[PDB]
Amino acid sequence: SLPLNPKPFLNGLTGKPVMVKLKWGMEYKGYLVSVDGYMNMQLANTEEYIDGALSGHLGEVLIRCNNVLYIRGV
Amino acid sequence: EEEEFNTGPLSVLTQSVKNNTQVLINCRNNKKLLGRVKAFDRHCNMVLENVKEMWTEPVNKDRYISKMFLRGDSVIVVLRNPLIA
Amino acid sequence: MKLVRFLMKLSHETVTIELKNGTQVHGTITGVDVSMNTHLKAVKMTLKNREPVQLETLSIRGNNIRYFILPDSLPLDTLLVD
Amino acid sequence: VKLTAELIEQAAQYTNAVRDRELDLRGYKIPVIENLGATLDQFDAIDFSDNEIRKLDGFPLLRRLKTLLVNNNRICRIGEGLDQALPCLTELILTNNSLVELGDLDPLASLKSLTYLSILRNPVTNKKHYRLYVIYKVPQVRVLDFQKVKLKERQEAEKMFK
Amino acid sequence: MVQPINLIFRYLQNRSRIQVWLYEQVNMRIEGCIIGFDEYMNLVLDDAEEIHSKTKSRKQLGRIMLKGDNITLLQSVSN
Amino acid sequence: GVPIKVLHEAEGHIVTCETNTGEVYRGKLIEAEDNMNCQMSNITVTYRDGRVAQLEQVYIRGSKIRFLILPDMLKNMLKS
Amino acid sequence: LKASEKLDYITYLSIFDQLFDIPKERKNAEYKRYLEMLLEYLQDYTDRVKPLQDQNELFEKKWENGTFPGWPKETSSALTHAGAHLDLSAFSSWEELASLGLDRLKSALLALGLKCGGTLEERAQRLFSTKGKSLESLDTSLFAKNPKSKGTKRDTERNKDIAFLEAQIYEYVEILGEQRHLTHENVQRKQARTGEEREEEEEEQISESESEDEENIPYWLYKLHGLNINYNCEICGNYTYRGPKAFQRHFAEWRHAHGMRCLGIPNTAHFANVTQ
Amino acid sequence: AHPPELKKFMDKKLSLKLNGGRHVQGILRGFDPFMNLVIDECVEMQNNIGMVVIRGNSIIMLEALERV
Amino acid sequence: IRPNHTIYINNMNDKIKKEELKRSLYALFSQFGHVVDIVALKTMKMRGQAFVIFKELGSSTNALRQLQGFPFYGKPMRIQYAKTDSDIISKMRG
Amino acid sequence: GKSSKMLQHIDYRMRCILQDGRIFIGTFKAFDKHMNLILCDCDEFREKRVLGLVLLRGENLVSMTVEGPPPKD
RNA sequence: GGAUUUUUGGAGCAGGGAGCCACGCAUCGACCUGGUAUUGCAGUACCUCCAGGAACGGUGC
Repeated sequence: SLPLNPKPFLNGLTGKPVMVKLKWGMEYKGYLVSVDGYMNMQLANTEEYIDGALSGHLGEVLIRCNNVLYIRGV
Repeated sequence: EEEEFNTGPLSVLTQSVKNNTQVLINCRNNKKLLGRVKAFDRHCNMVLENVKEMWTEPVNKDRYISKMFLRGDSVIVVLRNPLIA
Repeated sequence: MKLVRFLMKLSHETVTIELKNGTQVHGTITGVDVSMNTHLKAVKMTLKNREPVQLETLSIRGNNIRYFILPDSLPLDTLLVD
Repeated sequence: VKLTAELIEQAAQYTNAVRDRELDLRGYKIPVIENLGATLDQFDAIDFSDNEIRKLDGFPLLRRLKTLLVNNNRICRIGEGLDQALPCLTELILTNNSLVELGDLDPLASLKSLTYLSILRNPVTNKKHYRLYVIYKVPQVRVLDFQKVKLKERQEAEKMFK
Repeated sequence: MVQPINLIFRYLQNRSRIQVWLYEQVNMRIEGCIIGFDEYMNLVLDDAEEIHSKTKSRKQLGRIMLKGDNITLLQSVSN
Repeated sequence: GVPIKVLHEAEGHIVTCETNTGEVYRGKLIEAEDNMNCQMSNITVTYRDGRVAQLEQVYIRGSKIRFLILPDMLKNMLKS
Repeated sequence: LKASEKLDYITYLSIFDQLFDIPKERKNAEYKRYLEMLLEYLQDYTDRVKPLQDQNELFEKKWENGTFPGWPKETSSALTHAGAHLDLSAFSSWEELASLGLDRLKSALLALGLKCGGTLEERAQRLFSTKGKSLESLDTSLFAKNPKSKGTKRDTERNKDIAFLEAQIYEYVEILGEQRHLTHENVQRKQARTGEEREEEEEEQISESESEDEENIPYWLYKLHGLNINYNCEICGNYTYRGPKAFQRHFAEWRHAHGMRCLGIPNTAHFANVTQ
Repeated sequence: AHPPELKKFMDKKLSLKLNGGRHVQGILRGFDPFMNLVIDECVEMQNNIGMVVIRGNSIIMLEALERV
Repeated sequence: IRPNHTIYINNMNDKIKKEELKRSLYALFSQFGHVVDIVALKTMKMRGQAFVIFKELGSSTNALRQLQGFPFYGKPMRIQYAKTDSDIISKMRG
Repeated sequence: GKSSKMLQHIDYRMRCILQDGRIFIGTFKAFDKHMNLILCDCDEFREKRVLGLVLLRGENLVSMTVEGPPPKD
């Protein structure tokens, strides 16, 4: 696309199912409620996938920005 | 700024302080702190009440801490739930 | 709001602090500054996997703190007022 | 022209061609090796070529010294406690000196890391069995006089002198 | 002189497929086509992949935003 | 910072530097920046295994320095 | 002729490199520092300089009424440092006495006095052990058969240096009783001073310390004047001039007239305004 | 917002020690105030990777393979 | 080929590892004067060869005459004055 | 308020603990915003090593206690 | 005054077993024996090839 930046991409993905990988290898799937300037992230109906396998169903979750490796829409 | 605390991802903390509800904090130390948020800030420093700290050593362990201050860098994840209920 | 301000009020309290490197510190706060650099007296400090050592004074770089365990008595609602 | 602290302090200091820190003590007409304390153990190599030293002795404890170039001096004897002051001595170049008897080379057996040894242009060189004698008495040497110590020579030196 | 940010701007324009070296993790690297990026070197990658150097295995990701925290190094790949 | 001024004072002197990874670099400090970025020359490096090497020219980022040893020639900023 | 009492033999001998200012060449011994370290040792502040000196006075008391438990680490370390200080101070303040003689005397007293009965004997509790065990003993018999036991072997093998250092602190402090008293006095005095008093006293100690041992342009002006401003003369070597007054002086010069006259343009005052 | 003093090293061949025990070699083509680098003809220590960006964050040490 | 600060050596046993070759070369040639630097590569083109650079020119000439055909690691070395001036010499001169 | 908490210990001998767990003991002569420290006559314990005049970066500092009083010199 | 050089963290976690001695997996590197090619004037990740040897070294789990 004509330049698609970090910020708009993430904003487009609000209201959507996402999965976030953390640096530590945990993964969290849920609906992205919001993100902020520092790229802290809020998920609803979160699920946890560790070793790529469903571990725990967690609900509403804040992820501190420094933990994030990458975010994927899914 | 208050708006960003109110509606942004930190609203999780803002909501927990207002409703005096419990939250589980997954923590860098591989420990989890389960309790109520008395105060919080940008960095996710917190003043916590009725904290149940849980961890593992395999053997699970826990311990009660009535009053404590958490430096926010140690935060991995903060969870709000039907936990308080 | 700025919670370091709250910690700066805790001079002359005795606390237990857990460090990022696992070390445990019990002593009486002489001063917390804006960087959360914390200074104590009458300190019993137990590095992970040692028996305690006692120090008359100890000064901690703020960033190395994991968390403070506060006195049960502490009147938080007072201290949270500005 | 005594080898003095003052002498060492004004001496050319540089990184040599084989990437080691070397101190230049060439052509000063030094007669006796002394006062090395002042180098502060900061050199990998020390060049003592073209001087008048008689005995390879007098060194302080120098843990970093790995190369000693001692060309064109008058070395006729080697000190006995060399490994105690130079534990990692790996290369010793003694070309064109005065070692005359095979037995005078005996003190080099105590230098455990000594791997490169050069004794060319010394009278001792023409003594019968000079090469085999060095190989058996200083087995830690891998290259002697710029020639590889080979297995066959080791065995041959094991027969003679066994 | 070429400035590093500009190189990226070039990668962006070219739609060259990019391989990223991550911080303190050698066994995995990330790949994708830079669509956009920001002042923090946070990248939006398209049709992205996790590359396991040990397992010779690839994990398919699609639309990725990688935080710049992890960036050690940026290289281009012909594929 | 006061330590920074004292570092700049050591420019032109032989100094020792340990990195965050414990490699030890000794040689002449050519330039020291405000952020502790260090240009040096005619280095001896001593790795974590103990082995040494020799380098002509190096530059180390300030953040990735654990510490520096400076001459004692400087010790004699006593005001502070 | 007559300025320095020191002989050529010891011309670079300086006492100030041996004595600090607070010691006044043996008049006092500076124990404030050790009061600091001590505060660090007791992990509190209930202890004043004077109460600390009161503690030092202990040095049977230092053995049976110890400030801290004699098996405490911080304490034993402190005691070591302090002991060392007192000893060096002692020999420092009395150069003329044979140091080795004194050392050996003390060492022999240490070895010989202890062995039979701990040198410390009580009509009630019997014989005390110095440093290593810290226990009494009914009779000399059980005392002797205790000096071979695994316990005493362990202790005498671990706490030897400390015990010996303690002992030295003891005997050296005894030999310096006059200096100890002198200093304690000083402390009380300075303490009872005012501000001005304490200041003047310090002045005195200082003077005693550092006294001979034997008495007998601008830009705002060059811009105003018009100089250091870039300018060039073309006829002279495309030369540069830094001021307009100076270039106006170039018009009458040797080389400028040489360029004119040798150029074929004759000298003096018609050509003054020349550039190219 | 200072620059790193690297003009001296411009267009020279260099040896780069990176975190993770990683080492690469190449020619300095440019830099910014964060010490992010552009390195040309880069080689992973050996396989040729071409012109690359190294984030200054992960730069431990550099060594010139030339004389400056 | 006029006398030169740098000597070109060929006919060297190419089985010696590069760093060992250079260190023995340095050792051997130190007897005639300070060796400023040694250039030796193992490429197909350059294998079995080395350029030895000396501070003094008299040192280079002495080395050339005295070590012509010296057995080094088994082979007789062939020495000659280099065709061109060494980069290091040119920089040290101007 | 006072800023003294560091300035008090200045000139004193100080025991400093590093992030890897080393012990640096030297004379505390200067500090700054980052807690970069200047340590005179400094030794390292883990194995005692004499270092001398040391500048330590604050990033890698954990903590400090008073080890002994100032040397008079 | 939490976004690369310091203070809001890339950290976290994993070693005993067998009879003083010895050790799983993956990647890279010289490296050591034989034999074999190459005779070439340069500024260097590294450097012939063929067969055999590794009770070699470094990093990660």
